[PDB]
Amino acid sequence: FRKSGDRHGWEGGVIHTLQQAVTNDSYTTFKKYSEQVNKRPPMQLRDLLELRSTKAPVPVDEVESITAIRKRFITPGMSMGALSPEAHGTLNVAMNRIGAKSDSGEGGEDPARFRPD
Amino acid sequence: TPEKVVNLFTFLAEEVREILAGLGFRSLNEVIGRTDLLHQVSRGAEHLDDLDLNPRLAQVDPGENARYCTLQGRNEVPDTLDARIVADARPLFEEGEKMQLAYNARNTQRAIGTRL
Repeated sequence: FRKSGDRHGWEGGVIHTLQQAVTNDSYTTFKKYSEQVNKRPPMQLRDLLELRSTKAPVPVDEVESITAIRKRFITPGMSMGALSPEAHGTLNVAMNRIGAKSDSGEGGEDPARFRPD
Repeated sequence: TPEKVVNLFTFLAEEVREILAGLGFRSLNEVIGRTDLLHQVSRGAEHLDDLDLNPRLAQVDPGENARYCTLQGRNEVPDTLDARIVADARPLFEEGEKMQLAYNARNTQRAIGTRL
């Protein structure tokens, strides 16, 4: 990135605001993040499409809980040759805590990590 | 000494068996509720108390059901949010690991976190 050049997806404002929202653990900060990122001129194919329904809105308390929706997210594979052991282990621990799935990717895994801590 | 209490209860049960045999029945279930097997006698013609125990000898006819409990197990109750939690934090009960859950609570859900 250079200020004179093109635009990019991940840049300073959005990254700092995402790290702040994730570190302080406050939702309105994360909505500020999403509001910033969903306002740039179109950059990908999925920026031109638009949602449009014909039914009437329903309250927030009626939709699925966060549990059954979070179990639909996984983490892609990132080898241990690239990442550091600490970050790999951190991802593996975080993704198992909420009930979702993680990934070990290529490069094998530590046998000694095969038992719950 | 415990044998003392055991002998007490044994004698107390044998007396009931003797009485039920003398009456003509073969089980306590046959006599429960049968109020019409009781009569009221007076102390005599010299005390002059007008006690009438009929208010407790009146017999209300049951109908179709029997005169005692006829169901096994406790009376069940509806199921709260806890069930879902037990269905979600299974690794805690099988694997032995930490968990973290997030739901939406409503005032129509009682005793959240007791079954767990």
